[PDB]
Amino acid sequence: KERRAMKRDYEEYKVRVNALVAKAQKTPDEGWTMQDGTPWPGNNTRDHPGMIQVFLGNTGARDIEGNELPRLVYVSREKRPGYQHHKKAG
Amino acid sequence: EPLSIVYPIPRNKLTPYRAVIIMRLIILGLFFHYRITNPVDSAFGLWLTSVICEIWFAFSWVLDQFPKWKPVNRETFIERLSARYEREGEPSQLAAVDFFVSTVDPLKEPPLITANTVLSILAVDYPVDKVSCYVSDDGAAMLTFESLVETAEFARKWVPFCKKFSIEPRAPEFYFSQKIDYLKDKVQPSFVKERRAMKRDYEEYKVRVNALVAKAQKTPDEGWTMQDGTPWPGNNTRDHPGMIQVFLGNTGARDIEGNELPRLVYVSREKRPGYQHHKKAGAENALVRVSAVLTNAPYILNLDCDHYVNNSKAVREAMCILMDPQVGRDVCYVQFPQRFDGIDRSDRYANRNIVFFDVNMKGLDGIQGPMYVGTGCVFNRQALYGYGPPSMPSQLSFEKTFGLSPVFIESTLMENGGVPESANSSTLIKEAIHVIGCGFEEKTEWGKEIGWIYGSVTEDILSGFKMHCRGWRSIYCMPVRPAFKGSAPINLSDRLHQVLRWALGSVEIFFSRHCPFWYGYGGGRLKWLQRLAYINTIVYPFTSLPLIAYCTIPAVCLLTGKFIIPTLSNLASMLFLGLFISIIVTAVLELRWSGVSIEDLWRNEQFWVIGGVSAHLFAVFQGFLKMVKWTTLLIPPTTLLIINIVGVVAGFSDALNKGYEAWGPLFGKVFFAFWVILHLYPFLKGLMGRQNRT
Amino acid sequence: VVAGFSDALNKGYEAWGPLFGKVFFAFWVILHLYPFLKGLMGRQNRTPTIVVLWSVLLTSVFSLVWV
Amino acid sequence: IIVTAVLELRWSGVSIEDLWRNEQFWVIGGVSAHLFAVFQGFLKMLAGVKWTTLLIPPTTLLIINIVG
Ligand SMILES: OC[C@H]1O[C@@H](O[C@H]2[C@H](O)[C@@H](O)[C@H](O)O[C@@H]2CO)[C@H](O)[C@@H](O)[C@@H]1O
Repeated sequence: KERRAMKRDYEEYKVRVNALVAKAQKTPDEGWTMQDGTPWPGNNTRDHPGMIQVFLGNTGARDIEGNELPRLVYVSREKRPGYQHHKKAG
Repeated sequence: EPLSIVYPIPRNKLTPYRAVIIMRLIILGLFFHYRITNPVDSAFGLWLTSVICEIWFAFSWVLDQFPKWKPVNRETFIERLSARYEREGEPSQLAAVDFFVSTVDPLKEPPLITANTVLSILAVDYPVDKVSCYVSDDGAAMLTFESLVETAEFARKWVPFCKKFSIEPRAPEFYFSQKIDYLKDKVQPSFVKERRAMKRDYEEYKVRVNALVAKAQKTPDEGWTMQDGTPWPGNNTRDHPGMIQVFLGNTGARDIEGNELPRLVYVSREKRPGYQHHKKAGAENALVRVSAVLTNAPYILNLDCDHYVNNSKAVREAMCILMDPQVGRDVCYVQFPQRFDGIDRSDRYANRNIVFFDVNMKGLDGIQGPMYVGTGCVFNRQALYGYGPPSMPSQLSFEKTFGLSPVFIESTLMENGGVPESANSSTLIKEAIHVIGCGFEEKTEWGKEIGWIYGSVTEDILSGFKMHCRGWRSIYCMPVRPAFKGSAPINLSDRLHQVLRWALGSVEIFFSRHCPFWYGYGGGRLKWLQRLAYINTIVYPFTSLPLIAYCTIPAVCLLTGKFIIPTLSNLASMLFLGLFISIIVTAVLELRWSGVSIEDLWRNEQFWVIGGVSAHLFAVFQGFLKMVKWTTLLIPPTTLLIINIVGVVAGFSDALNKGYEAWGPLFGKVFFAFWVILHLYPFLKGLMGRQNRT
Repeated sequence: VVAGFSDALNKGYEAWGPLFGKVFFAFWVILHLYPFLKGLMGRQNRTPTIVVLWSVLLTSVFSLVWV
Repeated sequence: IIVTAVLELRWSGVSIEDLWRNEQFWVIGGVSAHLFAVFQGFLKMLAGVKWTTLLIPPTTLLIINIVG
């Protein structure tokens, strides 16, 4: 009974990633804008200030039952012209 | 701006190809000097037979190589066509199309396949106010009529679902039974929910059709009766008044949402004893006459009951060439390649037949155009009537050339098409019923010079030849998607019969009045390089007779003679070496530009030889006398195998008379007989075998 | 290798042991790098025409050099 | 031996490859399985095996043949 619902939910979730990719295929002339109504901080691949964010942390979303889940961190470095950035070691 | 472009070979792979063939001709000519200045080989009889047989092969190659000169390629776009003709604001300015489907018997061919084909036709990507469908059945049957009613009911749900999600293919039977991941590029949010419901509905519909088919296995003693409470008009297969009906029309059933769907028409002919009815040639003519009275259209499309549409944009692609103001002035029809599915990886019997389509058709497209095959073609209405290409220099005549019906005579006068005075529906129905009489084509020219031509079994070849003789032109199309798919024979019994049927038709045409040898010369208008292409297609069967003679020399020589040509005098070695290398170099160059794999070329050659000694033989002798069982067709091939294997082994035994060196010809005859038992071995043994050949 | 054979077996007798060793070494060399270097071309095997091509090339070269 | 085999196939309906499979299978079974079975029954009569050892007889015959 739970397996059938889980399969249906996975398929529904798998459709939305394809939808997102299809939308992202084409870029606007001015640039990407966030949902809140502000421009995406990184508009140039070779120039973007560093960013850090935390999702699904201890103080935040909780499971349906009411328990907690491991925290997740997303980090993006800072790049400026005129320097060398080693691929993986850096 | 142009709607389509045509470009030739990039010229990098063209000049070497021409240079190879031109040099080959000189080599062949010199080789015959040696074979004519050596009059003795210890047996005059063998010498006389060998030289004559070889000369024929040279002529056959000449008639087959030249037509492949000057290949050409084409391309088309669809975005520009929509912008130009379908600009918003005003209504569409596109042309109308018509479809024809022919059926004969319900029991011999299952009705489920026919139902799937009908559904596919109604799901095309074209305005619903233009397309139309027609269905014709020769033998009246209640199952076909009842099956169509069920299909129409299910079409209400099937149509809107396909259009919204743009799914392909649009045939439920051939679409659901696919293992390709169906969640590949879909982006709609509610695709899964609707898909589950549709699958359940299709299964229920399938069960209903099965029950209906099984119900009619028995026949009531009194006879079949309709639901309303009246007898079925056609109770005798050889006698039934013609019937006409309309389903799913503009004024009738509507989609669930509230839109309209293409109209469907069901028509049956009239048959009476004491008259001869042509098969598949009078049926097409009858449909054309009926369609003109009901709904005139400028184009006609023909299809079988097995093939189905695989691409939803096929109609637009075909229309993008015929509607071009410049290149579309002189075009009779557009040919589409035919493809088959459900084929194993190892095509033993070469059912796909790619060499002819991917090589011969492209080469012949350069002169005038391709050849009519029978399915997948769009025919101009004016061309069928036999008027003539444009831009080129009484009632009694019209009555005697077309018929006695006045409505049909006045219909052809329309520049575009339609109903002239928008009369009541009842009168049109009565006229349509009256214009399908049994003895309507008594004093008319139908068949003789108008429409489909009666006579030979392979009437499609004959019909195309007459049209081309008046200066018309044809075009070839090769979309990325197949756009058309059908079925192919599985067992060898059907394949051998299929080859035998084609050969007989060619023989009949040769001995009839419509012979290219002395037909069409008056008035010209036919390119001299295509008349040669026509000659080869008509005289190909006769090439089988010398072929059997050549295959007999190796055994006879190896038994008693053991000598065919004199030993080389230091001059034939270079000539022999030049001959062998020449064939190799031409083959590789053809592969380089043709794109066909090397393996498939070998299969075509192997299949050709076997198919000649079995059926093509009968067509020339059974037909000479006429102007066979699976066991009986296999007789001539079996005889060659036994003779060429018992003789070759015997040669080795008698070779023990000499020493370790038996003078060289052993390898001379060993690879001469290997060739015979290298191309004919894998089929005769392969087609029967026992199992696993171990 | 083939040409070597066509030479040695023409005249030399009792001197075909070193020929056998050389042929064995050549076969050892050839076997390691024929399969991978060949199979990438074709679907499974182009033997049908390859065998006849090699045979005709061999016989033609032998006859031409013999002349 | 050849003509008789063909006629049997014609009416029995069996296939030739099945006949060959059975014939050669009978040979191997006789060497190993039945040899030990005949001997084991002789001991209890007068009185009143692992997989590894079962293959010993077949192994010996193969080695002596190839070396000889
Ligand atoms: O003869 C008419 C018949 O031709 C078929 O193509 C043949 C071709 O005519 C023949 O020269 C060649 O050897 O074989 C192909 C088929 O593999 C065609 O397919 C038929 O539709 C047509 O009726």
